[PDB]
Amino acid sequence: QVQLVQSGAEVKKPGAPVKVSCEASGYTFTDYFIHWVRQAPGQGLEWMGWINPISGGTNYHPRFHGGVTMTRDTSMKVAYMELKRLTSDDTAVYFCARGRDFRGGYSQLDYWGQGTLVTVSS
Amino acid sequence: MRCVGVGNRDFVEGLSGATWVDVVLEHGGCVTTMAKNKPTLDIELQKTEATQLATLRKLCIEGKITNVTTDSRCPTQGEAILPEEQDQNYVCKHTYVDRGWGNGCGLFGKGSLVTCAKFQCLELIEGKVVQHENLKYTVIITVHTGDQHQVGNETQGVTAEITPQASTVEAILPEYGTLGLECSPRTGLDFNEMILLTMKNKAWMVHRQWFFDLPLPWTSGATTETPTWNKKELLVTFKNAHAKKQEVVVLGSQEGAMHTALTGATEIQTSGGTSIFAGHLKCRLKMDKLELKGMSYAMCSNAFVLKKEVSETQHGTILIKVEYKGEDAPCKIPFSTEDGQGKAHNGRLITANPVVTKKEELVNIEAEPPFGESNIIIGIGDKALRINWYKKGSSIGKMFEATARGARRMAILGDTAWDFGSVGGVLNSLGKMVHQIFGSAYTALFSGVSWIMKIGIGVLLTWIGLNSKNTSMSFSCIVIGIITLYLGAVVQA
Amino acid sequence: YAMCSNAFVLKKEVSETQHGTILIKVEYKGEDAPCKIPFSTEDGQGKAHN
Amino acid sequence: SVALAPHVGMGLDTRAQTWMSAEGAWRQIEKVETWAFRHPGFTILALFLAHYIGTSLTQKVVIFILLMLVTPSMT
Amino acid sequence: SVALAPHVGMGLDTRAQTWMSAEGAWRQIEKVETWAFRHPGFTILALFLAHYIGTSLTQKVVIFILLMLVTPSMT
Amino acid sequence: SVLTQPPSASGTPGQRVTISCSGGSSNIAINTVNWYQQVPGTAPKLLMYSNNQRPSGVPDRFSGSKSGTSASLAISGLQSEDEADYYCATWDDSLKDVLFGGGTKLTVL
Ligand SMILES: *[C@@H]1O[C@H](CO)[C@@H](O[C@@H]2O[C@H](CO)[C@@H](O[C@@H]3O[C@H](CO)[C@@H](O)[C@H](O)[C@@H]3O)[C@H](O)[C@H]2NC(C)=O)[C@H](O)[C@H]1NC(C)=O
Ligand SMILES: *[C@@H]1O[C@H](CO)[C@@H](O[C@@H]2O[C@H](CO)[C@@H](O[C@@H]3O[C@H](CO)[C@@H](O)[C@H](O)[C@@H]3O)[C@H](O)[C@H]2NC(C)=O)[C@H](O)[C@H]1NC(C)=O
Ligand SMILES: *[C@@H]1O[C@H](CO)[C@@H](O[C@@H]2O[C@H](CO)[C@@H](O)[C@H](O)[C@H]2NC(C)=O)[C@H](O)[C@H]1NC(C)=O
Ligand SMILES: *[C@@H]1O[C@H](CO)[C@@H](O[C@@H]2O[C@H](CO)[C@@H](O)[C@H](O)[C@H]2NC(C)=O)[C@H](O)[C@H]1NC(C)=O
Repeated sequence: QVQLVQSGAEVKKPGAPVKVSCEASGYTFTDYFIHWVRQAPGQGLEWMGWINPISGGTNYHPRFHGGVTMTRDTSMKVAYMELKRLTSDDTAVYFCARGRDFRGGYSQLDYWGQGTLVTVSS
Repeated sequence: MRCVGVGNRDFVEGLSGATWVDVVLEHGGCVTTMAKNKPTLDIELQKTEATQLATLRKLCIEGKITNVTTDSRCPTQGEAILPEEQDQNYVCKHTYVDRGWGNGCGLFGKGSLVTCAKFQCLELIEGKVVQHENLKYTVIITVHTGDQHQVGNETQGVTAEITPQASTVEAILPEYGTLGLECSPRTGLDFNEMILLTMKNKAWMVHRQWFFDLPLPWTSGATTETPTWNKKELLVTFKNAHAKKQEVVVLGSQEGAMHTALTGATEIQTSGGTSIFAGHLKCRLKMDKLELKGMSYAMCSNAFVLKKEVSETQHGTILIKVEYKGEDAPCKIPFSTEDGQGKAHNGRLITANPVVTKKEELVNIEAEPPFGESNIIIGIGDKALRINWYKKGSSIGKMFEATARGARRMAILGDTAWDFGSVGGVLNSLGKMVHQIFGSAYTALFSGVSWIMKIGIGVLLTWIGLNSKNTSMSFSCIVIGIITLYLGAVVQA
Repeated sequence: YAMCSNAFVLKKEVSETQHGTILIKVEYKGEDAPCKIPFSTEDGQGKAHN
Repeated sequence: SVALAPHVGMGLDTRAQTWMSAEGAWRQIEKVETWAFRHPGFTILALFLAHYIGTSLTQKVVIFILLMLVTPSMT
Repeated sequence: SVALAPHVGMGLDTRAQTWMSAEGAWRQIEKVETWAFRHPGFTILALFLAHYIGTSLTQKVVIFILLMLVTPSMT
Repeated sequence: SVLTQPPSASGTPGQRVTISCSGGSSNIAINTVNWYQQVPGTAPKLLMYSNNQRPSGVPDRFSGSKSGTSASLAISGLQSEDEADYYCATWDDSLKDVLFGGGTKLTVL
């Protein structure tokens, strides 16, 4: 059975980096993306970047480029992700999803993670 | 007035005896046709909407392998076939492998080996033939009427749709009559030899023979899931690990190499309709029925005031933006250009007849003052407006730039460049015939020759002409070499 | 028959035979059905019937 | 591959700027220069071949230029 | 990178099969041949250029072959 | 270009549900549309693993298609379980990113 399980719910104050993780097992990790989707509380779903764990290339969303970093760490099959400077606005739940390599599979996501909710307040 | 500040407009000052004047319309360029009494207007071709394209020859720029099966046999046992070899989705190659004891059989030598691998296309590109019936040309005819919001407006103007069928449309100007343009859309781009390949959201015009020549796996393009790709071996490479074994590779995505491959093909916008922005077509436009509005209007006594400072076009034509202060709703602007410290009439009026339609709005008068110092008068009374202006130019320089522009047109249009402003003279016909024959011979030779190689060949021909005793051959080589230098210096557009 | 007094419309694009000959497909929108089709070939820049 | 046969020289020139005109105008010359700079010895070889095959100076320079042009592009 | 500069001229070589040797061996010649077939007038132009510069048959032949190898490749 | 979709609702008897995404000429027109179901409080589920193709289950209650620049998810009758937040996702090429819909709260009424 193939599934993605997150690091677990985390809370931090504004201006503090947070490193949300996503565990992968059951399939060939290098053959599929991790699309790291985001969802604010009671807001529309918003994709924000995927990485190719076979090579490590990262395709950030234009909004989140530079503000976030994603690492593949294929040794443990764990697609980490980090937020450089977490702000009060960016409170959400960060799912990690599996997508196919080709163009028809760029935008199809199966076996999402539960999502690490990150609360930001002083 | 639409084609003012376009930067590639070129005037057509002369009207023919039969009142038709022939213009070649380019997308980037402009044509402001004048006449002795007809209202001047700047025809400009918008676009060439192409519809009902028929896709054909889908091309794989990427691929995938999935299954790979191998089967090898011993020396002097024949080739080693696979049950998947007969399948139409498997690509595979025969290779000899050295075998012997410790490898399967007694006899020592080289044994056949086959590795067949299924092929899936993933991303693909499709060349679309343009249906010549559905090809459509839209051309704007803006008239110099001096509207306040018309000085450089791209929206204002009456469009006239032109197709290979019914290529003669009489555009109905608002109050200037009907301009009957008789355009020839079959002598434009030879769209029968251009097919519009599309990669994702981008499309290009590529020569059809070149499209058929480029090596990529292709299929019928019949919107069928899981097609069969002819010549699918181009996206797979089989490599021998020394001589032990055989491996297949998918050879990655050829999208960047395809972007590099079409490094000279002009680009189309495929968003919405497949609108082609490059090209041209010839128009013989009849100004028989144009009526100059304001021919019956009277002059105006009240003074004029210019709202904004006077500017100069790239082609040296002045342009005035003036508001009437009178109480005469219809009007005819008086206009005289006085030479420096004297009285004369040596400056033309590029706008045919300046008329105030309403006192509330203001008129955009455009003019072509003579070289050097000049004084321009708008009002008719003693309180007439005085627009002093000085034109930095030399008539010899204007002649040189006109020859340069004509050479640029000739280096692109080719045979039809002689019809850009053809009044109908017999000399133009002879020049066109000579140019057509010479250009056919020339494009027969230099077709497919890069710009740097054109420069090299032209320099070589010029050197040969400079060192040839036979005067006829020397002159021929000098002329062809100079022409080749010019072409190779302008060709890569 | 007489000559047609009304216009024509192209129903299929003209094409060139291998021998240089064009073919024309027109439909006559007029009431006098038995008629003749006026047909003059105007040359380029001149009305010569070539 | 397909990139080796660019769409250059086909008689479809128009007033509009073509795709990658600026880069593709000089990619070939850049390739030739970088090959002639990374492999200086072939300059000596081509000079020898041109000298021993070119009777006149113009023939010598034509042969030398053609040799220094074909080899980088035949790589 | 661009295919214009393949890694075929470097001195490094070995017993093992190189990457895409089978195709890359004749890829350039196939491109030259297909360009020559597509545009046959330049054969006439190259014949003229070789005939008006090559005094000896060796000179004419070498100029013709170099000129027919450069244009398809330098495009 | 950003593809959009409005929030909709329908009664428990499944007359018809028309839930449409209208994208640009670069995202929807050339890329397969993918539909997602999100029951609130849970990770989204891949409702459509391609254009007009279902991965598993819920047949004829979830059936989509795209024609030109727009895509939609049709039905032959809804049920009570079909109340969730729906998202259409396509891979844009001009922006070169995966675009998700603005959201839609389909409620069984
Ligand atoms: C490059 O372009 C992208 C858009 O294509 C820019 O992303 C923009 O990032 C800002 C960051 O503040 C977003 O503003 C935020 O909008 C939300 C909307 O709810 C609001 O709640 C926040 O308070 C904040 O104002 C903006 O929406 C976003 N644009 C989008 C998503 O379309 C990016 O910043 C650009 N890169 C730059 C300017 O360096
Ligand atoms: C190109 O031409 C169009 C149309 O000829 C111009 O649009 C026009 O713009 C003016 C003002 O910018 C509009 O005038 C309006 O008049 C009313 C009268 O009270 C006033 O209340 C408004 O505030 C406004 O001033 C005019 O309606 C409008 N015409 C249209 C939209 O058809 C355009 O400005 C010209 N130039 C360019 C660069 O597009
Ligand atoms: C090619 O490989 C695919 C998988 O890579 C094979 O698909 C198998 O299909 C059967 C049912 O038809 C499943 O039970 C197997 O689980 C699939 N394989 C895997 C690895 O999941 C396919 O059989 C192979 N051969 C052909 C001719 O397609
Ligand atoms: C190569 O040598 C290995 C071991 O030296 C051979 O494997 C042995 O095979 C015999 C008979 O099949 C077994 O009884 C031994 O237990 C094996 N030893 C191992 C596996 O360590 C092998 O057969 C030889 N030949 C080849 C072609 O591999």
